Amino acid sequence: FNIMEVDGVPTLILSKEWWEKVCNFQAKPDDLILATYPKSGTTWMHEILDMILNQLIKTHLPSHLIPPSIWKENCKIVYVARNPKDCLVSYYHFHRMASFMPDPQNLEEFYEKFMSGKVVGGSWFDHVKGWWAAKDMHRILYLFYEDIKKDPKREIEKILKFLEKDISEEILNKIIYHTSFDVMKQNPMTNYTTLPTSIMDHSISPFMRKGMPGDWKNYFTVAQNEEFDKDYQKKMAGSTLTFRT
Amino acid sequence: FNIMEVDGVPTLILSKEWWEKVCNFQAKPDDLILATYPKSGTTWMHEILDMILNQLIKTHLPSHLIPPSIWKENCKIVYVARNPKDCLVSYYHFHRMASFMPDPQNLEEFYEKFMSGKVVGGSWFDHVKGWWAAKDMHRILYLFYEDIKKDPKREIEKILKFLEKDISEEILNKIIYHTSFDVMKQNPMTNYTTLPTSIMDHSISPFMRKGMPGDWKNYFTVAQNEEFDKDYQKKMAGSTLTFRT
Ligand SMILES: Nc1ncnc2c1ncn2[C@@H]1O[C@H](COP(=O)(O)O)[C@@H](OP(=O)(O)O)[C@H]1O
Ligand SMILES: Nc1ncnc2c1ncn2[C@@H]1O[C@H](COP(=O)(O)O)[C@@H](OP(=O)(O)O)[C@H]1O
Repeated sequence: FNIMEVDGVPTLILSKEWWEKVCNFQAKPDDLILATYPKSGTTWMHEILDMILNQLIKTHLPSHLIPPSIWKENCKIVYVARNPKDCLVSYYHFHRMASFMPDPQNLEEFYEKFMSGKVVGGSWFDHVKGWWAAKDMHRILYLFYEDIKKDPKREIEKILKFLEKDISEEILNKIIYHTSFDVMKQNPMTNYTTLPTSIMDHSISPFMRKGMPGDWKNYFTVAQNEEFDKDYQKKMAGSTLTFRT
Repeated sequence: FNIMEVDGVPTLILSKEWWEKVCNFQAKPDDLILATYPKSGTTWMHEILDMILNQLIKTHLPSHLIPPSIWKENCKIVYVARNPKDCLVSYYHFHRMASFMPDPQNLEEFYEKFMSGKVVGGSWFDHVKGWWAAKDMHRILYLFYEDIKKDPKREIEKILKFLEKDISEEILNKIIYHTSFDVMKQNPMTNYTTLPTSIMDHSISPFMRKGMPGDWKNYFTVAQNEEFDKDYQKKMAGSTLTFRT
C-alpha cells in the first residue's frame, strides 16, 4: 500500500509511525528543510545545497505533515517539483531496480497506480499541490526540476538570494559543473553505485538513469499519454501549478 | 529487398518480372481497376465493390506502372489510401504473421525500413503521391480508409455516382452491414481464416486485425511519433495530400 522512503541507507518507513516520531520535531531557525516528491530532483538538489553551504533536513513529506515547529520557526524550505510524466517514468524504472521497492509489473500497470496516488510516497498530485498552496504562507522556495536543467545559473541565482548567501563566479561554476548530470553520474559519492546490488542493481537501472526532461517521451504511447493528459487536467482543475515537459 | 504481393493465393512477385507480364495488358472499358498500397483497405474495398456489383482488377501497383491500355481506355479506377502510421502498424503486424513475408524484427527496426520505402510494395510515400497526381489526369476515384470508417454511406454514395450505378436503400445498408469490420472479421469468405497457418497464422496476428483508425496510437511512442512527423512532413513538402488519423 503506502509508506515512504527514508535514508539511514535508503529504506521504507510506514508514513504514520514515521510521522509520530517526527510529530513534535524542534527546529532551530538556521535549519534548512528540503522537500520533494520522490524521484523529483532530491539527490540533485541536495548536492546543490550541500555545495552552496560547504544543517539540511531532507524530507519527502507532504506539506500537511511538516512538524509545526518549522512553520513556527519560519525555516527556509527549498522545494522541488518535477513534471509528473517524467517523475512517473523515473519512479517507474526505480521500482524496477531497487529491491526495497514493490514490483512495478507492466508500465501500464504502474501508471494506473501512480495516477491513483496509490504508490510509495502518496499522491504526487496531492503532494505538489499542497506545497504550492503553502508557498503562499511560508518561507518556501518552489523550484522546478526542468527550470534547473533549463538554466542552472538562473536557478541557483534564486537559491542564493533566498539564503542571503553570496558566492564567487568561479566557486559558482564549480558548483554548476558538479551538479550537471554528466559529472554526477560518474560520482560514487552521489551516484549510489557504492551500494549492495541486493539493495540496488544498476545493471537493471542506474539511480542516475537518464536525467533528461522529456525522456518520458521514450516510453509513453501516444495513447497512454493522451490518457495521462485527460486524467491530469482533471486532478489539476483550478491549480495555478504549471509544468514544462 | 523489393517485390510485390499478389493473389492466386497471396504470394510474392518480383515487381519487374510481374510488370513485364502485365506491360501490354489490354483493357475493356467496362473493366474496373481497384488500386491500393498494401494493407491500406484492399480486402475491405474489394468486398464493397463486389457487393455493389453482385469485372474488377485488383492491383497494388504504383500509378507509373499501370498498363497504358487502362489510361487509353479511360477505365474506372477506385483508389484507396490509408494514413501512413496506421498503414505502417497494420503492415507491421502483418509481416509478423504472414510466413510469405520477411521478418519485421523490432517495431523500431521496421519503421526505419518503411519510411525508407524499402519494404515489399515500394514506398508508401511514392505510391500514394503518384496516384494523387494522377487523380488530375484520369478516371480515378480517390478514397480514404478513414473517411469510410467516418461515413460509409457518405462514401459509398460517391462510388455509385462514379459508377452511374443506383441501388436500393435496403440493398444499400445490406452492403454497409457486411462491410463493417465486425461482420467481416467473423466472415470466412474474407477473413483469410480458411488458410494454411504455415502461410498465415491468426494465433499470431489476424489479417482482419483491429480495423480501427487511430490504432497506431497503441504502438508508436511519443518519440517514434514525433520522429515520424518530422520525417513525414519532409517527404510530403508540396503535397496537397492530407490524412485524418
Ligand atoms: N545533477 C543532476 N542533474 C539532472 N538530473 C539529475 C541529477 N542528479 C540526479 N538527477 C535525476 O534525478 C532523478 C532521481 O531524483 P531524486 O533525486 O528525486 O531521486 C533521476 O532521474 P531519471 O530517473 O529521469 O534519470 C536522476 O537522473
Ligand atoms: N470492413 C472493414 N472495415 C474496416 N477495416 C477493415 C475492413 N476489412 C479489413 N479491414 C482492415 O484492413 C486492413 C488490411 O488492409 P488490406 O485489405 O489493404 O490488406 C486491416 O487493418 P488492421 O491491421 O489495422 O486491422 C483490416 O483490419
